[PDB]
Amino acid sequence: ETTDGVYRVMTRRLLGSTQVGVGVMQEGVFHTMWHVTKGAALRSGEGRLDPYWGDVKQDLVSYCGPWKLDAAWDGLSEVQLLAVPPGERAKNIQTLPGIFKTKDGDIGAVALDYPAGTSGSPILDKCGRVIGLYGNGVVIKNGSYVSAITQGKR
Amino acid sequence: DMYIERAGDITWEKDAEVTGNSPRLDVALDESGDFSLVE
Repeated sequence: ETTDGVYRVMTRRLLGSTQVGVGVMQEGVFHTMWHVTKGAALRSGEGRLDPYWGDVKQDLVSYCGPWKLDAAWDGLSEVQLLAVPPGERAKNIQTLPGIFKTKDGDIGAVALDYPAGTSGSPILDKCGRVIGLYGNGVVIKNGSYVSAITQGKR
Repeated sequence: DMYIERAGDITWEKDAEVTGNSPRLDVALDESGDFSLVE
């Protein structure tokens, strides 16, 4: 299946069926975070998805073609995380991003906590475009989790 | 050996649960793709 949408990344290599992450199929390319797959090939039914591009520092990887996701947070508006937690139905969660300030610029961040295995869930703008992927971030004093809005380059 | 399963359409949800704060954090990103907090 190549139809656009959000997908679970699963493995049977452990106890039962385990969700290791999530990703986005768009324009025939599958997008996830590098740390989910470590760049390994994926199965989609009878088909094989081979890796095409990736970068550990950006923590992104694409399959079957180059990274397609262009959209960026506007720096002003609320966004939605389309969280796909293991064993649980996809759910939209709306939030106003904060900001990671780095030596090389600022990027949006979302202060939402989900189980291991939700990495790669897409963050959307009000137009429904994917402005990045959830699941690379920090643990703060409060002990909670804050994820970068991680976006690639097309 | 990993496989994928469709979980939904990518769409904005008109009346979604609204939550989360908006922290502004100084961070560093290392060569391994790991973020850390600066003070």
